[PDB]
Amino acid sequence: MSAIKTITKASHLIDMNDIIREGHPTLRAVAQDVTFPLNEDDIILGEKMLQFLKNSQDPVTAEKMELRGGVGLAAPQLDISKRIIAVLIPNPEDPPKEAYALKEVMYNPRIIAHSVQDAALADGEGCLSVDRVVEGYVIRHSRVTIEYYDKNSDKKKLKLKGYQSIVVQHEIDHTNGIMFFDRINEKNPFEIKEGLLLIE
Ligand SMILES: [Fe+3]
Repeated sequence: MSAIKTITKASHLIDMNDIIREGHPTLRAVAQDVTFPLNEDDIILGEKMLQFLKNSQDPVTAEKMELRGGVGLAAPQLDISKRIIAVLIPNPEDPPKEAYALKEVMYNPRIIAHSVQDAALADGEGCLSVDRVVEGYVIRHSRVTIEYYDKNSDKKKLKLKGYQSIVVQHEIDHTNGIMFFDRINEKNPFEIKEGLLLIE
C-alpha cells in the first residue's frame, strides 16, 4: 500500500523512517491539491502529523522514539504529494497558561497577501528532511495572510506575523517543491538587505 494507506493505519505512529530526506524526488514535486469534502485518509493524515509533532516535542516520547524535534511538518516530507501541512507551535515560557501559539492542520494553504517587509530567523532554519548543516538567513515575508481549509473542509483565512509566519511559509514551500536552503543567498548567506527584520 501507499505511504498514505500505511501512515493512516490506526496502529501507525509517524517516526523518522517515514520522513524522506533531501534528494528524494517527491520533495521537489509540486504537491497535489486536496479535493473537498475531505476524505477520511486526508483527515487522519493530519491528526497523525500533529501527533508526530507532539511526540517530537515531548522529551520522553522523542528520545524513546528517536525523533528530532519539530514545529511544522508537510505531507510531501512523508512521501505523500498533497497540499497538507501541520504546525504545532508552543507558546513561549516565562511556562505558559495556554500550551500552543498555533495548532492547525492546513489543507491547500496559500499566501494570498504578504508584507513588502522581509524577515528571517536570526539562527537560520532547520528541516527534518535536511541532514546537514546549512548556515544562512532564510529570507521570508515578515507577514502573510493564508487562505486554507481546515479539517472540516471550512475555508479559513489567517494573518500571521513573526515566528509563526516563518514556520507556515516553510511548510507551504514544501507543498511547492521548495526547501529552505533555496531562500539562502549562497554568495553571502548572512547578508542583511536594508529592511530585513531578524527574529531573534
Ligand atoms: Fe522542513
